[PDB]
Amino acid sequence: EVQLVQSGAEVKKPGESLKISCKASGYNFAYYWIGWVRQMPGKGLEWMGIIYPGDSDTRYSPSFQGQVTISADKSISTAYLQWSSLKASDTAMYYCARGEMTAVFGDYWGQGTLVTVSSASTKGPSVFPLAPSSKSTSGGTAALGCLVKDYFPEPVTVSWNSGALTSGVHTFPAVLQSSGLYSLSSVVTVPSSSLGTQTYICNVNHKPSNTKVDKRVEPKSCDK
Amino acid sequence: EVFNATRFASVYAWNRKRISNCVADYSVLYNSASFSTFKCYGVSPTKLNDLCFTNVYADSFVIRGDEVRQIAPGQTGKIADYNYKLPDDFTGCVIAWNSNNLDSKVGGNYNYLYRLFRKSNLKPFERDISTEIYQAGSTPCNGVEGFNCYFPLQSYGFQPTNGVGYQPYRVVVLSFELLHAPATVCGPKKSTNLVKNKCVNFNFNGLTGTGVLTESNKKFLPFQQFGRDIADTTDAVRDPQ
Amino acid sequence: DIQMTQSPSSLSASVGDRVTITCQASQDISNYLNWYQQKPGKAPKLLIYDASNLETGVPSRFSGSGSGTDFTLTISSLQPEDIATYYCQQYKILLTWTFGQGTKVEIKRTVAAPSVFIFPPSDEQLKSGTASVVCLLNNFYPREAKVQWKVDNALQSGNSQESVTEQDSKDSTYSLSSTLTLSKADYEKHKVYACEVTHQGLSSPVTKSFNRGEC
Amino acid sequence: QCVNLTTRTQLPPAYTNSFTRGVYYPDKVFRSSVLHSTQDLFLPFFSNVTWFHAIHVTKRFDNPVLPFNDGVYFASTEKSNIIRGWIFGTTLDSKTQSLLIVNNATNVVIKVCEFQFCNDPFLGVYYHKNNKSWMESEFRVYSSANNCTFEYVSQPFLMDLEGKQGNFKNLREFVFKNIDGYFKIYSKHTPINLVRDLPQGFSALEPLVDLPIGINITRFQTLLALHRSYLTPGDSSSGWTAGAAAYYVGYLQPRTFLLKYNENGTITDAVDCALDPLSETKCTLKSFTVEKGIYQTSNFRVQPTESIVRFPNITNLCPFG
Ligand SMILES: *[C@@H]1O[C@H](CO)[C@@H](O[C@@H]2O[C@H](CO)[C@@H](O)[C@H](O)[C@H]2NC(C)=O)[C@H](O)[C@H]1NC(C)=O
Repeated sequence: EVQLVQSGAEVKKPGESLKISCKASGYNFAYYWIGWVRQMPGKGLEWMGIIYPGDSDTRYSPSFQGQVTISADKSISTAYLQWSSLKASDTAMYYCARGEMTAVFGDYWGQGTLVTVSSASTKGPSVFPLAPSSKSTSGGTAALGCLVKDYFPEPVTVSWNSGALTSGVHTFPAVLQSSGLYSLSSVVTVPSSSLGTQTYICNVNHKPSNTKVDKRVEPKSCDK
Repeated sequence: EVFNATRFASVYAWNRKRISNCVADYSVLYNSASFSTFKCYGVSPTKLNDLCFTNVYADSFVIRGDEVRQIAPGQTGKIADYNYKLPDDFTGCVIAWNSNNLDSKVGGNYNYLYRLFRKSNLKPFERDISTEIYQAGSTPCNGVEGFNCYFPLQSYGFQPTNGVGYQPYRVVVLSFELLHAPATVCGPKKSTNLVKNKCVNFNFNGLTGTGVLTESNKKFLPFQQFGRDIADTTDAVRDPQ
Repeated sequence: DIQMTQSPSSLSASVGDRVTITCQASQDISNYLNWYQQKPGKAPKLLIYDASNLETGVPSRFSGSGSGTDFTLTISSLQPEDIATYYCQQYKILLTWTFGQGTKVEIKRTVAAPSVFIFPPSDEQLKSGTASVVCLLNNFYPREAKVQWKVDNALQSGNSQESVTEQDSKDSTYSLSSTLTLSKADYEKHKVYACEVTHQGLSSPVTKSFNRGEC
Repeated sequence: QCVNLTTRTQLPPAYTNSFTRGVYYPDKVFRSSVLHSTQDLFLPFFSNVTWFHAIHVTKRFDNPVLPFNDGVYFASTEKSNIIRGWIFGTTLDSKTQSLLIVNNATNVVIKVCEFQFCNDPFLGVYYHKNNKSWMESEFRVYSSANNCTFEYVSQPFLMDLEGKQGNFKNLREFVFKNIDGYFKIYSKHTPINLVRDLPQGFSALEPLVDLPIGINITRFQTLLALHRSYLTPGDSSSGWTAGAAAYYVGYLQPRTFLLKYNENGTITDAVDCALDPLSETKCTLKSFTVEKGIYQTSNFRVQPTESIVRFPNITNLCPFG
C-alpha cells in the first residue's frame, strides 16, 4: 500500500520564486518513474515532464521546456519542481503521479497542490450564522448554516461539530463579484427537536492567513 | 519517430521502416554520446553528410547485452542463425544503446520472445513467425507436447537487479540503397548556378568530376538517368533541377 | 504531432441503459490508448490501460474495443454514482503525448418540486452597516429555475448573486442560493421583501415574503 | 466459407514454340553502339511454352495452378478484360499475404493484403439494360481481409481501351521475378495484326514495378472474369459463362546473353551462349560474323554422380567431460 503526499497550497506574486515537493512511501523509490501533470481551471490536462530517480534521467514536454525544472532526491525519497520567474498565467492545480514504462502508467496520483498568483492583499473571512425561527417549518427538519464573504485568496474549509455530522451538508461554489471578492454559504438540515438539547459549533479554517475560528449557533428569537 | 519510440517489437518479429524523399542530417546521430555501439560498414561516418541514396531501411529490436557483439556479418549464433542473418556484402550502419530504464519491471517482464529450435538456417534477409511446434524425435506430435517435442518460442525475463550480462539493449540497423536509381534522400547543401562553356569541377548528386560541360542533341531515353559508353567514365548527365 | 477527438461531447441516459463513447485519432496509433475518469473536484483514476485490457479493481460492466483510428468505450448497466468526466489519452512517442477534449455524462430523473426558504439579514450584519437576504431552493429537479426579488411590490434587477451546486449523487437533485445585498438605510426604508420562484415542477410561481417589523 | 464448384472433365495441356521473345533491359544505364555481354535470369530463345484455353460456354473450362520457380513469363491477348490480376502464396489462406491488381476505365489499383482465398474464386460481372453497361456487383471472391500493407492507385499506364471493337490487335508481355525479398515486374505492350499467332518482330522489355516483400513464394494463379447470364428457372444451363481468351506461360533460367545496342540506344539483336556450337563460337569472339576456318571454344568435362564417405567404426565417447 503506497502513499503519495504533496505540499501545501501556495500563493505568490509576479517576479518571485517558488518550489513544490512530492513524497512517496511504501515501495522502493528508485525503481519507478515520477511524472507531473497540470490542470488550469475549467480546461483539460497537459503533461509537463517525467523523471527517473535511479539513473537521474529527466524528460520534458516540448511546450514546457526551460520554464520549469524537475529533480529527485533518493536520500529522503522525494521529488521536486522549481520555477525561475512567475507571471500572471501560472495559477493552476498540479499532480504528481507514479508510473512504469512497460505495462501501466498512472497507477497512483497525489492530492493536488493549488498554486495562486496575483497582485493583491490577503484578508480574513467574516462569518454570519443563520438559524431557524423559534417555530419550525412543515418539513419536520429545519435548515441552519452560515454565510461568509470577505476573503482572498481561495479556498477555505468549513465543517460542523468537528466533522462528525456530514449527512445533508451542502456547500456552494464561491463566485467572483465586482470588487474582486467571492461569496460562499454553508447549509445543513437538522431535526426539529434537536434544538431542545443540542448546540452546533461550526469551525472554519484556512491556510493563506492560517486562521481557524469557531462559532456557536442558537435559534433566532422572534425579536419583533 | 524511430529513435524515440516507447515500445520496440520482439527480435523474432522485427518491423522494417522505409524512408525516402527527405533531407537527412546524420550529424545529430554521431554527435550525441548517448549511443554505446556505433559501427559503420563500407561508409565513413562523417562522409554520410555528403552522400545521396535512393531509400533508407531501418530495423529495430531489443536483445540481451552479451549478444550485442553477434550482430555483424559472418558471425554465428542462436539469434544470428535462427532469427536475424546478415549478408556478406552488407553496407550501412549499426547503432546499439542500453535501455535498462525502459524495459525493466520489478516482478519480471515476460513480453519478449525468441525462437529456440528450427529445422535449418535462414537466408540473409528473412522473417519467421510460424507457431508450428518443432519435432526432434520420430513419433508424430499430433499437436501436443511430449518427449523430444518442445515449444520453440521462449521468454527472456528481464529484471532490474541483474548485471550487465542480462540487461536489455536496443539495437537499430540502417541500410541504404545506392547505385541503382536516381537519388531521393538528400543531404543539406544549397545549390549553385550553372556554368556553360568553362572547365570546372562539378558535383552532381555526390558524383564528383572535372571537365567542360556542353549541350548535345542526344535522344536520351526519358526514364534513364545517365550513361557510360566505355572505360567506366560518365559522359552524359541529367540535371536534377 | 497527434491530435484526438471524442464524441459525443455530452449525453444523458437513464439508469440501466447502455452507453457508448467514441475516441478518434488523426493517424495510426496501434492500440496505445488509456482511459481516465475524473469525478468533480478530485484526482483522475485509471480505467483501461490498453485497447481492451482491464485494470484491476474496476467493475466488470466497463468494456473497451477498437484499433487503427477508431476506439470505443462501452458501459453496459449504468449506476447512479457513475457521473464523472471521461478522457482518452494516446501514448506513442517518448514524450509528446496529449489528452483529449473531455466528455460529461449526466442522468435524468422525475421532476421534483423545490422547497423555498427565505432568511432575513441578521442583527450583526445590520450593525455592520449592510444587509443580505437569502433565498434557498432545496431538492429540485431539473436544474433550470427562475428567481425574482420584490421590495414593496417593486422588482429588483442587477443587484443579486446566484450560486448553484453540482448534481447530488444520493437523490440526484440540485440546490440553489440567491443573495440580495443592500445598504442598511435601503433595507430599513422598506418593510416587505419577497422572493418568487418559477419552476417547471411548480404549477404557479411560489412567493415567500417577510416583513421587517414582523420578524 | 467456400462452395466447391469443380468439373470432373480434364484435358491434357498443349504446347507451342517460343520463337524469340523474353529479352529485357538488365540495367538503368545508357549505352550507345556498343556490344555487351550479361549473365542474368532469361528465357531460352528456342523452347516450348504452354498455351492454355479459357473459353467455356465445343467448350473447355480451365483455370489450374502453376508453380513459380524463380520467375515467370506471362503473355496474353485479351479484349474483354477476362484476366485482371494474379495471386501468389504457398497455402493460399489468410496466414500469408497476397497481391491483387485491378484495372478499369477509371484508374489502376494495386493492393497487397492477407486476403482469404476460396477453393476456386473468380470475379463476376453484371449487365444493366437500363444503364446499358457492364459493371461489377458480386465481390464475394474473398472472405476476409486483414493487415493491409500497401495500396497504390494511379492513372492507366499502357492500356488504351478506346476502340469499342478490337479483335486481338495488341500484345502484352509480363515478367515477374523475386529475389532478396524484392518483387520485380517488367511489362511491355506492342501493336500487331497478323494472320499467325506469334510475330517475327523483335522487342525488349522495360522495368515497371519494384516492391519490398519479405515472404517466400512457391505457387501462383491467375484470375478470370465471368459474365452473369439471365437464365430461366427451367433453362438448366451449364452455369459457367465467360468470354473468349487464352494465355501463354513459360519459364526462366540463369543464362548469359550477348546483346547489341544501336546508335539511338534501343536493343535490336541478341544471341545466346549455349544454344548450338555456332552460337558458342560467336560468343567466344565478339562480332556477329566469322570467317571460315577452325575455332577453339570451351573444353569438355564429365560430372560426378555419387558421394562416398569412409571412416573407422569406433564407438567410444570423449573423456572431454
Ligand atoms: C529523441 O528526440 C530528439 C531527436 O534526435 C533528441 O533530443 C535531443 O535531446 C537533447 C536535449 O535534451 C539534445 O541532444 C537535442 O537538443 C535534442 N534534439 C532535438 C531537439 O532535435 C533525442 O536524441 C532523441 N532520442 C532520445 C533517445 O531521446
